Amino acid sequence: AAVLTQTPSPVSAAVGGTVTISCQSSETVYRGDWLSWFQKKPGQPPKLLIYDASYLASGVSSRFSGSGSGTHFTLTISGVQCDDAATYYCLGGYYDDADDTFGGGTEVVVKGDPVAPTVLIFPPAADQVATGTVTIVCVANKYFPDVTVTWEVDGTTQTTGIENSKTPQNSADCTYNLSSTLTLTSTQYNSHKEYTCKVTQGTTSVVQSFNRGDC
Amino acid sequence: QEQLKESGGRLVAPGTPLTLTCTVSGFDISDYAMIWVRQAPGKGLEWIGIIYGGSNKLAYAKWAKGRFTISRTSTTVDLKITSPTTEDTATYFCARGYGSMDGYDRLNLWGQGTLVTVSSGQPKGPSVFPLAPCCGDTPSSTVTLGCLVKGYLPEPVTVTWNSGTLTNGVRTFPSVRQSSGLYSLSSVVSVTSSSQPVTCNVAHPATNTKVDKTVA
Repeated sequence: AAVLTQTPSPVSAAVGGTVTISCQSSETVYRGDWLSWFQKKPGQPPKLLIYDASYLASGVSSRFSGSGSGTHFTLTISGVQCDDAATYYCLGGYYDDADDTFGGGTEVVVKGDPVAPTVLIFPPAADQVATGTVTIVCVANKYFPDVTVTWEVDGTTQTTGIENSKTPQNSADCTYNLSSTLTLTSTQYNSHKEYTCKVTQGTTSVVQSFNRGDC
Repeated sequence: QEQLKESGGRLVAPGTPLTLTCTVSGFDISDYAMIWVRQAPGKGLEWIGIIYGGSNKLAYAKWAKGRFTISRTSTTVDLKITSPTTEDTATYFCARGYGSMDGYDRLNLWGQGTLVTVSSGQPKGPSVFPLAPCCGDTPSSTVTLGCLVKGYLPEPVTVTWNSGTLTNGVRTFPSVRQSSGLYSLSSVVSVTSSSQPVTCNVAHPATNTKVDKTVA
């Protein structure tokens, strides 16, 4: 059973820098060189970067280069750009097509300048309350590196009803945006006054609040 | 112009067979090989199978074990999922490789993919709720508004602003699936306070839902 193992996710690379990730096959790929590399971004199809270990795909920047043979292969990205933030997949090709398999993927995180988020909070409008369930939405905009989000309701930390969702890095400045939602029943929601969202970035926190009954 | 386009992704209950289609244009399938691949949400890319346009050659991944059937017509190739399980929820992509006979390489042409959902739930269009800030004492010349698109199944929905004429800096977050089985996402946009109001346009093709919400 042919197994491909890639460099553990995530790999960090500084803007303008060089990063090399690797792919190791449990058996020889076809002719020692059938190994393709693909860039994959959410919402977009896979994109061939390298085929047969070291051939650059048409129209792909030469900042991408591949090397290796037999059972060990690398992809090197030089002059790293925010636009390179993606998960990279190797695809090993074998004598019997039925054995063909992707590695598990290596997510490359591109390190731009650090920025604290600006944080927004959105109370539920009247129409949601009427449904009996409400969602309070906190957004952290334009930030790097990663953050953690804490909800406090009337001074009490929330531990349930929270879901977070993060955009991919901005292809121009490497920043993320994040959505954090707290879901409660309308009567639970109406039993509290102060809703606070706290976004923490190491030693930095940005905190945003509203008081129900001021809107 | 050589192109691929996959269709047929939709919501099905487990056990209900489903057929996807990749329609080709600008080249002849007979001169190439065609490969199916998928990606489940959260998981990596996964090679499923291949059909050679020039021969009787066709192979499925060793793990398939009859889970998939691949076939062609003169301008399409198809992938049938014989007895879907929740594990087959994924986006499926079609790709062209060189080598028509036996032996393929260089997967440099891909479709946009089609989205399959396997679930015992019934389709459900989204509820759309406006997001507006509480607002403080020092008025701003700019404001960020949004729409919460909640409780739909299957993915995807699309969200535009002012029928497509408001796009600068929009943030639409990846969907999240709740323990209900339904999905939610939010989208926000920043605009000058003088340009309001601003309307989010939400569409959910799986139920042919189209909802506009003007945000105040």
